[PDB]
Amino acid sequence: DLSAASHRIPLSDGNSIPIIGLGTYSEPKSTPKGACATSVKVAIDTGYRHIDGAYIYQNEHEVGEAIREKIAEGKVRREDIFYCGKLWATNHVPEMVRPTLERTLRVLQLDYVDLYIIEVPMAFKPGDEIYPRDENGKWLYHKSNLCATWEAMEACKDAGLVKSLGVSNFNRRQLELILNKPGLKHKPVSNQVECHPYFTQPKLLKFCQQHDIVITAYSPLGTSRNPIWVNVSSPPLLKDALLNSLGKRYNKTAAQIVLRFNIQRGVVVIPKSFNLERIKENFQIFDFSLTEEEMKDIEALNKNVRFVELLMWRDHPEYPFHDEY
Ligand SMILES: NC(=O)C1=CN([C@@H]2O[C@H](COP(=O)(O)OP(=O)(O)OC[C@H]3O[C@@H](n4cnc5c(N)ncnc54)[C@H](OP(=O)(O)O)[C@@H]3O)[C@@H](O)[C@H]2O)C=CC1
Repeated sequence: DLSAASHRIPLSDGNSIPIIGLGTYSEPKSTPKGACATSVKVAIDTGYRHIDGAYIYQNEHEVGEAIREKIAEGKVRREDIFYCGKLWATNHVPEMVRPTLERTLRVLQLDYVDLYIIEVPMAFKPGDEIYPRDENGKWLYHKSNLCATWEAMEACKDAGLVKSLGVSNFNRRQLELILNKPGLKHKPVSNQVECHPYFTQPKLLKFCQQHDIVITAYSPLGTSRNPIWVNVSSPPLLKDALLNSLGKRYNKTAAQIVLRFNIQRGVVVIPKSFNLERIKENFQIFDFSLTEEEMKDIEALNKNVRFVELLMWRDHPEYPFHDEY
């Protein structure tokens, strides 16, 4: 039940997802071209069979290059690889959903994506511009209609362009809007949100479990802590005293402890690293386990403080972080 060779958990639609994957976000201005492609190939050699990306990260093509090359080499087959892509805020308009996915398919040079999700529940003004703002720097929004957007997504699955459908950054109310939708064809199988020892998501996780929705934890190591956008007010997760002390009990790092914590609770983790050594390190989480006591010690570290607040959009009608969960 969870080994390096076998670690996929069931999704409610019949498919499965590798409990750990490689995250690929990285600040453009300072990330050398090819770093992503090289990192993805290293991840595959190491044992990863899940990659998390997004067209807006500006390196989706590099993910395709690495996946296609590893298939060409015969290291893996397409069906062995699980790739997750995301529909951005500026693409919520129903008629723009399929064209957006197809563009990503051209970028990857693949026939389908294993998981496609609505990146944020907030709709932004349609266009090529990813971060639309008017002359006065004010954010250009659009009226959201999550049920209409979801229907367009379902049609994408019916056409064979994506295996499983999901969401990201959705709160309880937003999930329920979809779940109780009349004529619902494909239930969301996953909700990707921030999750780690400082923000354990106890109520949302419990809610998702009740509806057989699997949570994928983004920023599982606590983010890169880039001041430009990260809530630096909260202390660096990997420097946590207890996590480090627990690490010495099994000769593992804090990073390895936090990753084991979530996977052991049935939570998918997608740590990002473009460093040869760290990529390998993050994968060594199947040769040990945390005791029931230790899981409770780690859970008690919950501060209910997000490292990713997205405050610039707190004025959007569908901003997901006002509600308790
Ligand atoms: N849908 C959404 O709204 C969002 C989705 N995401 C997704 O979730 C993924 C989660 O990763 P992310 O948010 O970037 O942050 P993470 O918490 O995964 O990692 C942040 C930093 O950790 C470092 N790191 C990795 N391994 C180790 C280690 N063993 N020891 C010390 N430092 C380490 C990396 O540096 P280095 O590369 O030098 O190793 C990196 O800069 C993303 O890459 C993205 O795919 C992220 C935010 C939002």
